[PDB]
Amino acid sequence: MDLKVVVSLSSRLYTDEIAKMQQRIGCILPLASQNVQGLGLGQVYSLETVPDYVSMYNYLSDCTLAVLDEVSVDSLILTKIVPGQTYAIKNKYQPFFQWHGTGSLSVMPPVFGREHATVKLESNDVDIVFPMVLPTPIAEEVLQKILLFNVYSRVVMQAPGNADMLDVHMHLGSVSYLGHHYELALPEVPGPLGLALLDNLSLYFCIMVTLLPRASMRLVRGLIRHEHHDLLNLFQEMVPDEIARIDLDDLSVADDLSRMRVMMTYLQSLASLFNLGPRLATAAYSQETLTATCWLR
Amino acid sequence: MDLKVVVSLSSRLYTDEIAKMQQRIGCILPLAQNVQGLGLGQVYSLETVPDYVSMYNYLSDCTLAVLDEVSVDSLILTKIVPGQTYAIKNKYQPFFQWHGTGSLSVMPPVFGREHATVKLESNDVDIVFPMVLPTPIAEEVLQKILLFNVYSRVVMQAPGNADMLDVHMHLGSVSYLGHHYELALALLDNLSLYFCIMVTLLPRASMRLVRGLIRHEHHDLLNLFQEMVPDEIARIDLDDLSVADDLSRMRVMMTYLQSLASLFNLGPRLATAAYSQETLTATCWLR
Amino acid sequence: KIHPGVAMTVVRTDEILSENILFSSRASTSMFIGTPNVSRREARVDAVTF
Amino acid sequence: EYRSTVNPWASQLGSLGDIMYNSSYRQTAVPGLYSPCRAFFNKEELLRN
Repeated sequence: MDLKVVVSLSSRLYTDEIAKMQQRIGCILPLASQNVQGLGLGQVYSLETVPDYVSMYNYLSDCTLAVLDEVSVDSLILTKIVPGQTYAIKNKYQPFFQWHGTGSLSVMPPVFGREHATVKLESNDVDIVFPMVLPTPIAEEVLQKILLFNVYSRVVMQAPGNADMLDVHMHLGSVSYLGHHYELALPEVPGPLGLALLDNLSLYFCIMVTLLPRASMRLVRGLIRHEHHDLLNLFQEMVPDEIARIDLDDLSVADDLSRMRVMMTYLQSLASLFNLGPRLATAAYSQETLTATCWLR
Repeated sequence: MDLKVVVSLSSRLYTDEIAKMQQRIGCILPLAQNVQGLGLGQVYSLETVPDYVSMYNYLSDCTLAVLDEVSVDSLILTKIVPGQTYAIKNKYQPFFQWHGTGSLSVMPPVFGREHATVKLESNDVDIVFPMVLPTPIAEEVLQKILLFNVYSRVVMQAPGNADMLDVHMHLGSVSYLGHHYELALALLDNLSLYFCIMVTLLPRASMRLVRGLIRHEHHDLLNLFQEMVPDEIARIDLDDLSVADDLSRMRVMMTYLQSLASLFNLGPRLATAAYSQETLTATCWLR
Repeated sequence: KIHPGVAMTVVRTDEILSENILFSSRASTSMFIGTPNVSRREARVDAVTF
Repeated sequence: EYRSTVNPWASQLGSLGDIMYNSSYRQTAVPGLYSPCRAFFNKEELLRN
């Protein structure tokens, strides 16, 4: 099991960059397989294209990751992520995320600005942007928020009375966190592969909308007729037309089994579409030195 | 490498504690060492309600462990690496099956709280082992308990719609690989509620997403074929609602669909290779 | 107890727990027996398993 | 020894001062928070002594 994988450069890494590269030791970097381009995320996230956060997410999820351990001049070494090994990762990322509960860590592209996780390489004509590491639920809500903006920018633009384009830019806004709110970067056009992901998600959504369990409709109608639950607060004591008109029929035992069976297989397929990108299960994160020991989950 | 973990018990133990570790040596428990927080003993404390999503997110939070030995004060146990294979038995209060199932599940025991909770009067640690069961058994019993508690709460709202005999004829009898098993009976209530709000928010969210992605590919074979199928009764009532309430609906919808997708995925996913009937053991590795 | 127009032949299997005498001739097989290897598996601080 | 209780709304078995702080009626309580009268009204530690 080899880990010490050097990446040979071709020019002199000057001392203006050696300082900030030694500043970023213990972070995570994605691999190509070395050559000076394609080792990082600047090969797929350039300034020429829109920051789409899906094609670079595809490059993060397709190819493996690596810890940066030492940066010499003219060459730097990398340490791979093979499973079964406990890797120690420092939190060296400018939007800070405190790992109190020590959940499963999760890689992300720099959706909180290119400028915090970039490094300027003037040795060779290449720029390297670091992936963002953060726990799983914040990562999943970043995914859902960036796809919601990528599907809703077009339909807010599509209205002729676009009196509120800035409504979603604050409504989505920051990320949802208690101790501090962290604003992110929002692209106007979702690009090709983001739209392919929404296309597959729309495929799955319209297939599962062909089978709805009618039994929960009776329970939510009863909870409307009963006291207003705090989880029901999104309805504000209103029965919409759709839930009022999907309940003209009866409730039986025949449809429910096949409904919930195909809902089991399609929700497992949706988890497989949301098990997206490589994740790191975390045990024994020592806060006093900020090292989260992880094996490849 | 010794993957074994040592836990010192607080006080001295006695006879049926040895009998119940001999009963539960083969079965397994999660992890956080500290003798209070060994497994699910901080969720099954009765001063709070034993909930399913908190226990499930704890079980997915912490690792897993194989209990191996209990002396007068020690708790010899090993944990789970993804690397090498360990030996697993059933030793479970439902004694279900092992017929060559290549995919396993580890769920907290919905069949009985006290069926897997072992209690000591000298040591209040009330430790408990979540039920390991194969994946078709797992999905069949989770369906047949979720729809059962849905029907129970619906009868509690209005008993005139749903009955109990025709649902006990079908939704109480799991059947897998020739074997016909029987099971009947808060945590499933709230789990059902999350599904209840997800399946009632799925109509508006589904028509909004297919109305956003309906004419992206301006003449697609696949997009038109997924548009020809679904409900004509569904795709009418969207444009009436305000913006912020709509996006809050979609946001809560996406959070709980990701939660219920990861929850319908079977959590700790073990995998067996060769099961021996006469010893009641199989070899397993983490997957 | 009217005999119907068709005859039946019952078939039942009877599982029998038998005893089997096993024979072999002189010098049937050839056991190549090697010296066993010892591997300390558990390096426990109470008692060591080899 | 000339009276029974100084207050009767906490000293009897089903009093208000008991049902606020007994262990048998805090089965819906938040288990984390602290209450000083749990060292007085709790049935198990009053009977542990």
